[PDB]
Amino acid sequence: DNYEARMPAVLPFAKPLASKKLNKKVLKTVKKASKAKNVKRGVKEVVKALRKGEKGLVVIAGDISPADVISHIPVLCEDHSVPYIFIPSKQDLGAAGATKRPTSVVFIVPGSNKKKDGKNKEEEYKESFNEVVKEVQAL
Amino acid sequence: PPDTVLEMGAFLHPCEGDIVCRSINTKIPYFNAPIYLENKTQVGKVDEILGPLNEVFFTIKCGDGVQATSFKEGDKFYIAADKLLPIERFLPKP
Amino acid sequence: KAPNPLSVKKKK
Amino acid sequence: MHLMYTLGPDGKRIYTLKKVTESGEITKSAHPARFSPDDKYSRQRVTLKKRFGLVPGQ
Amino acid sequence: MHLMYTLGPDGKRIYTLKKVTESGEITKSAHPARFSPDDKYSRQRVTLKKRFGLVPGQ
Amino acid sequence: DTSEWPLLLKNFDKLLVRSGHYTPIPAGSSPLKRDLKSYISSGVINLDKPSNPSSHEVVAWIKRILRCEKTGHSGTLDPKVTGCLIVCIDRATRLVKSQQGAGKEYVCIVRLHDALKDEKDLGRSLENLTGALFQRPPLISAVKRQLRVRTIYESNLIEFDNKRNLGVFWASCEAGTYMRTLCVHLGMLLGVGGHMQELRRVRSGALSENDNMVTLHDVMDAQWVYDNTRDESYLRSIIQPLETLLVGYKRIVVKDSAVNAVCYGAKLMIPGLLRYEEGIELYDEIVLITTKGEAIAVAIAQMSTVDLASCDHGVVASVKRCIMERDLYPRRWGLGPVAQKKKQ
Amino acid sequence: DFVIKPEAAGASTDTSEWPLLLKNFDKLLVRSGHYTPIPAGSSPLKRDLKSYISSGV
Amino acid sequence: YDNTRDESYLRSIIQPLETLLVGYKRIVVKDSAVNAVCYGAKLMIPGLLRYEEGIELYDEIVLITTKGEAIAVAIAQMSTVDLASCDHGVVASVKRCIMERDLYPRRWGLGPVAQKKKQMK
RNA sequence: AUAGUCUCGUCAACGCUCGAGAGGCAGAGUCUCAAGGAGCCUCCGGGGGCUGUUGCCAUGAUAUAUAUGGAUGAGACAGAAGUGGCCCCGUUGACGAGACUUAGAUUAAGUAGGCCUACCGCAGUAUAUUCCUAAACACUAUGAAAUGACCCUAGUUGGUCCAUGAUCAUUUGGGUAAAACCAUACUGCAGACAUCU
RNA sequence: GCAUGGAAUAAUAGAAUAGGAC
Repeated sequence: DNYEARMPAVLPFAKPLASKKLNKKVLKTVKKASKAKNVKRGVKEVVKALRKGEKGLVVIAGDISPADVISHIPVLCEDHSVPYIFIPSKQDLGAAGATKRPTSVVFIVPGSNKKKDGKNKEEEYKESFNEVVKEVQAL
Repeated sequence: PPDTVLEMGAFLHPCEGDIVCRSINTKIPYFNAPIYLENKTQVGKVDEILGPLNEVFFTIKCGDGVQATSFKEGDKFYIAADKLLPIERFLPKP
Repeated sequence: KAPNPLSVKKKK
Repeated sequence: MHLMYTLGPDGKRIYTLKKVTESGEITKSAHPARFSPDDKYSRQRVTLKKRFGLVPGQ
Repeated sequence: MHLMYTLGPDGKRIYTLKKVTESGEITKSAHPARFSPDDKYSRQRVTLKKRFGLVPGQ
Repeated sequence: DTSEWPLLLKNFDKLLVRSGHYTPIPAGSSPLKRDLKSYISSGVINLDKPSNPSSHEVVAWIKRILRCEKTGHSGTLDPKVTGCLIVCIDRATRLVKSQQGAGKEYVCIVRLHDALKDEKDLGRSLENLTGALFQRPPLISAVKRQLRVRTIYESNLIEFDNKRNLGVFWASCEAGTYMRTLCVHLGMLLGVGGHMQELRRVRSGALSENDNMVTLHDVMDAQWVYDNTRDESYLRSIIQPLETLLVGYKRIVVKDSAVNAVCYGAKLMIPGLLRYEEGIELYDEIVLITTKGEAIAVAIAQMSTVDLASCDHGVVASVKRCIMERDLYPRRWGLGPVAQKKKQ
Repeated sequence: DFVIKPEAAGASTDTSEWPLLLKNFDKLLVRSGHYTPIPAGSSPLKRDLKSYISSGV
Repeated sequence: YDNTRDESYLRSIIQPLETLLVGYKRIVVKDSAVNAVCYGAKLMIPGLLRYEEGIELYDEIVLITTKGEAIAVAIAQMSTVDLASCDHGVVASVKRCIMERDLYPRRWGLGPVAQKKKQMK
């Protein structure tokens, strides 16, 4: 579907690339976390959150022209012991992030919402998030 | 009022409230020179000079109370003869 | 509308 | 922004408005990313491009 | 007219009456076009020749 | 294999030989094999200028990054214009306007206020404005607004969309031409009104976007690599010699004994000449280079081909601009045979 | 490195490819090679357009 | 050229006048003697640089400079062997002067024998 | 004085296509001429072929008119009008008129003055300096986003911008406004014909 | 047309007051 279209546009340094079950797990994960409002979207917000020191998963769009927009991010994630994964579609990542526009980088941190409803949503979210980050660290 | 007037331009387009004219005359007008009709009545001032050397166009900024849609094709616009410059002046010197 | 004093100077 | 490009067979750029060429190529943006002098991420870009050999020095 | 020519391998003219030579090449007319000093069509000719790069010295 | 030789030594065998024999002087180096300080002090950066800064701001940022003595550029750039920008560093700043006669080439997006009746009107107007043109500079430009005649050599309508009201066209133009006034004049002649949406320069002077164009990020990264790791390869990769700006010039190779004499302001003579291009004309702007390939100077020829081939003595060229540092080569003048005969 | 070496391969002069009235210039016998050129005049093909047209056929 | 200001098409259609002088035998004149020949002086030995082989007595010749442009159509006054042999003499007389008069500077009267004659005069 | 060159107007001689007209070229107006018609046959109302080496128009030009051409044209008005739109043969010699020279072709590092000075060549420095403040552009810091923001007599889906950071605020602080050349003044470097085997 | 205005400093087209040297 969207993979077959967006695959030729991936950047060479985009490692690791998720497979299909991992693709759907990551996208449903981002959708659930954005429903829980734990998601930070855009390069600037994710960079600021990483300098702030919160921990979680990073999802980076794989077709970014120019590449420099996402060039500094994986090493910065490694400096803070923060796992990261690449998805070759930015439109799917934006749509999973509850915005119509494409979003290059998504940073998911637990417990970033002061609302109790967001806390319950994160509590339901935590099992899938743990499974996804375990599969990420398995790579 | 000018003493004499010369055939400066022919109406081409009324675009954006300004008059586009093909330059019938073979000399280049001054910027902001007054443009008249043949009864020596001021219609507007020269706003822009454009076009290639073989086909020079100029855009007149209409004065207040004058509308660009009121004119028709084939109309002529006149300028005082003092407001002209030779074409070879703008050409590079040998 | 005048030349600068450092632009034009008398010869030594 | 609006101006996009694709690589020709010779290697020179071909400029287009469409996001996807009719031949199936995906057009890339023809404008470079913005630069700020107060930027502190040279090390990250150098390291990441060095792991893949994309550094022009290497 | 009757005087026809084809361009030779070395770049020189070869004259014949025949409209088509033995090899099958269609012959050209040796006589140039009529001219008038009041010809007001230099612009159109230059434009059409510039569209296809047929102006000498281009 | 001389076509693969770099910089100004490319196709050196095509040069007519005046004297095939000389003895090398172990002074100086190849432009690509220079020491790094002399490489940066003679460097030229072909840069992908981003949209929102100014040209002077970008040059100042490069000056701050490299910590060099001076930087400079040459161009009548509109604001918010990406693309090709040549930044000369230190000594190379004397060659900012050496390739002004080569012209420039833009790819421009024009936005039309209203949809055209037919699509071919924009193409007809684009071929109409190809040629000499009357232009007045915009108020944004720092130069005074006066009517000038500027030549657009070639134009080509790459694309046009009525629904998007956007037209992409490539234009090759003389230096000093503004695409903003071009788009304005197009908008008046179509009668719907239009302006410049986007502008990108795809060729400036001798260098194009294919000739090793790098971004500001690459410059900062290479400077950081040299600062922390002491690796010069990335800095040498991004930075081009000034000889890239001197291509297209007729070349004269000078003996190593005469390089310092030319650097001291002397005229080039016949005994200093080694090789020369075919068809050198009197009062023509040429480049004096040496056998290592580095450019001594930009000179004005005082001889034609017949006198370069047949005459035994006389002024070959006169220095217009000097590029090489003084005393880089040892001074060897006064040791010639007829000079020693005149001294004795 | 890429350095023009002594006695390297280079194109010698060929007056057969030289332009009009300079073709086969080596065939002319040489009275003297010692002279001082005067920086005046122009080549026939390199004249300015006024002098080129005024001298043209 | 009138409207675009391009000169390449005029330069393509128009040929130099020296195309009419290809078949003539060439004599190369020093740049000091060019203006004197343009003023109607008879060319002599000191103004001579090169002479083409095969030049006969009273033969049609073309006087050319080192830039290849044609000074004049002249009548040769000595043959090739006489050009090589003698040290003083007249080599040509101008039949038709083609070059403009003051295209080159006036450098006659500047020489050893010329200034010696001027001083004794 | 003598001689040469350039630009011209007359005469004589010699050749040629034998040279100012009811002439030709270019241009404007009107009219005529293109098998665009007619009759036969056919193949599927249409198409093809033939009568048709035909017909229509022009041309006797060193000329086959049973001919040669026809829009990449011809003829009449026009023996006109017009030329202040263009064109109407070359060579030699002599004479006369306006001029430019009377020329032997220099210089293997300069010019002008009193060993020195100034100019000349090349490379540099300055072309006002410091502080405050006004303005422009862009960045950065903070709060606001997908029921996102803005514009238009305004929509059966209008347009533009937008996490590659839009549009508002808040002040958070710093950055940019060059470079090349000319001219002027000053400083420095050398007087360079290029050996190097 | 190239960042506006003010204050201080420097130079200038200078003009003056108090003074020398000649």
